[PDB]
This record gives sequence, structure tokens and C-alpha cells, in this order.
Amino acid sequence: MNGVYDVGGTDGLGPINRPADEPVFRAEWEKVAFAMFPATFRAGFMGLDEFRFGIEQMNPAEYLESPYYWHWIRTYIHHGVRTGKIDLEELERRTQYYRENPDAPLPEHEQKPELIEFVNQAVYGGLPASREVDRPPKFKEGDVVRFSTASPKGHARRARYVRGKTGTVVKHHGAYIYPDTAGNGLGECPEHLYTVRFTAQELWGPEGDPNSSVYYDCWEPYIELVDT
Amino acid sequence: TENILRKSDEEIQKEITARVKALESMLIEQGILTTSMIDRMAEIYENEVGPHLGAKVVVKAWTDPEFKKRLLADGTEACKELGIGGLQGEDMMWVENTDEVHHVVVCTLCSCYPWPVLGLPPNWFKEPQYRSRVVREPRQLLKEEFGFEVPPSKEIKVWDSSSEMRFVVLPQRPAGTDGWSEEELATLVTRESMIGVEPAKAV
Ligand SMILES: [Co+2]
Repeated sequence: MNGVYDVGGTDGLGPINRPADEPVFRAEWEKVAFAMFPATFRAGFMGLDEFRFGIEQMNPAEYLESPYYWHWIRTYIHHGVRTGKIDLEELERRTQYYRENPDAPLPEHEQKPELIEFVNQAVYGGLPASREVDRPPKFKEGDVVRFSTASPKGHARRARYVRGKTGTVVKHHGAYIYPDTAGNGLGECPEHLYTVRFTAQELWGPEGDPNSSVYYDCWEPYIELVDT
Repeated sequence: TENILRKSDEEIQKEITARVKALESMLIEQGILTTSMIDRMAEIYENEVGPHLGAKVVVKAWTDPEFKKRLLADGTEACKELGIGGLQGEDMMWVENTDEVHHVVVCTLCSCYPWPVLGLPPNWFKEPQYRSRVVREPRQLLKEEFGFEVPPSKEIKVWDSSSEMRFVVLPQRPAGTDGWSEEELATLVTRESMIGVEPAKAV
């Protein structure tokens, strides 16, 4: 899962493009892409960790320069095909049809109160990922730990720039859904979660800013005592 | 930047629009997406959820030391005291700017951002330019992109949101605001000041 999307520390990506202002949605298709997230989540296409892994499998050149919500479209199609809920051939045919007939209607359908209720409940109640587990935390504030050098092909939250780096535990949060399992379709398998502080010199070398640090969240299997 | 391989923005939009209308039509036929569901999501994040909510939290912390203590202890629970919370802010941790420390937040792996207090992120936050550089050269980035000079002797802490913990910056209260009302104070609080890329507004 060493994809280009894991961009922390990458050089040469260019200056920031930050217009003086911008709308929340730049086009109507973005509103659709956005609302497709609760729709496909409710329908069992994917959970959040799987959603991210779908984006991570994009063509990286397409990822780097496409509009953000296009990433979301790619992961819906990825999981629709994976689960057999989206027929690729039919999607291709419909894409050409709407290329040729852009003002053609959407299919007739019924509105559903339960989908509005779902949206309101997700937005204002949330989708909490905290879980209770039977083991106590292995680590505590002040522990000096080393981040794993493992390099799984599947989903994880192991940015290349922190792998094998030491760091100090700064806070235990409790246990949460574990991405390595959840994002690969292997269930929640929750693990204790920690914020770990890494100095800029540890991350970037002897010439690093002596007055800067990066805080990065580590599930328990990601860290071991670097032995203090 | 220039990529000689890249189609025009108009052509890219034309293609994406057809692809999305096709996928939309299929999810509509499956019964899992409807026009009212689409419109409701858009309405919430256009008009209901946005950085005015985080601003209310900041000004309460500025004017109420006990609330500020609760906010730094458990951001989710403090924010719920104000009726603020929900999707992509289920676990908030607020961090306090001081004369000794400056905080800035990023999601290097994607785009994670505390929706309940800031609304959806601006496009630059989600793009690779900011994400790649802010963990590596934050002082230089704040200076060059945001006109914000953090003196070298002052510590900068960059919070990378790799988990579902969502980090939010409590900016320092600008000087010259003693005894201002919460409403006046909120005019100084910006989404940028709660990401950490700018201070709260002066004067
Ligand atoms: Co993200």
C-alpha cells in the first residue's frame, strides 16, 4: 500500500492553488458524488476504511490531477464492481448515452423518507469508530516507541515517512476500528490508538528544524518499544 | 502546473459529468439514491454546517476558562455542550496555540477534516501540494503560502490525521479585544485559524 497518494514528505508537487474564495460545490456533479457517500455506505458497498482503499488504488497520475470528488466516484465504481452491484458493461454503455444525451432524464424513481432520515442521523449523530476491547493498552504516555517497517500491499495507515522512525507516545485515545483489517474486508478487529510525537530531525534528518515535530496516530500493532 | 498530456478543464468536466450521470442513474435504479437525498446532503453542507460553528466554540473557550479546560480535555464532549458534533468529528481533539507553540493540521493520506466544526474542507487542504509539504517544511510553507511568519525559536507542531481522531486548532485570542462580546470576537475567527495556517484576525 505504498501508493503515490501517501504524499507526506514528497517534493516537487508544485505550489498550492488557493483561490481567494470558492464554493462548497463547484458543479452539480460534485453534489451527486458527495451524496453518493452515505448512499453506497448504507447499501453496503463499503465502510470508511474500504472507501479510502478504493481511492488508494487509482491510477496515480489521475489521482494527482483530477478533481477531488472524482476520487470518490472511482471508489464507488471499484466497490460496486467488487461486490457485483455495478455491471461495468452497463455503466460504460450508460456513460456513452449521457455523453451523447447530456440533458436526458434520470430514471423514474420513488423518494424514500428512510434515506433522508439516514442522512440526518449520520450527519448529526455521526458514525463513531471507537470500540471497547478486552485487553488494556500496551503503551502509555512517555513511552519511546518505534514505528513498524512492514509494508502491506492492502489498506493500512502507515505513511512511508514515519516507517521505522522512533517517537514518544503522546496520548492513548482508547480502541478503534483497525484499518488494516477493516479496509481489506476483514472486519473491525479494533485496536488501541495512540498519538505519537516524531521530531522533524528524526523524520527528515540532521538538517531538520530543531523546533518542529509531527504528531501521527498509531494503532497498537504499528509500534513497539523502540525500547523505551 | 503544465502537463502536456492533460485535456482541457472543459473536456475533463464534460467527461466526468457523463460518468457521474451514468453511475447516478444506476444507483437510482437500485433504489439506494434519490434526488431528495442528494439535495439534503448538499443543503446541510452548503448552509447548515460550516466554520461559524467552530467559531462559536473558539469564542466560548476565549471567554470561559472552565469551558476551555473541558474543550482541551475532550473536544467531542465540550462541543456537544453547544449542540455541535456528528459526522467526521465524532472524535475531536482541540490543541491550543500559545506564545510557545503553534499547531497546524493536515491529512497527508487523504483529506480528513473536522466537518462538524469547519464544514467540508477547502480544495487546497485536500490537494497534494499542501499535504506533501506541510509535514516537511511547515515554517517555510506558512510563510510562503499564507504570509504567516512563525519565528524559528517558536515550536511548530504538525498534526497528521491518520486515524479518526480529528485535530482542531484553538487560535490565540488577538490583542486589543479585552471585554469584547462573543459576537465581535467571532468576527476574528476564520477556518484558516482553526486549521493553523493563519492566526485569528488582528485588530
Ligand atoms: Co483524509
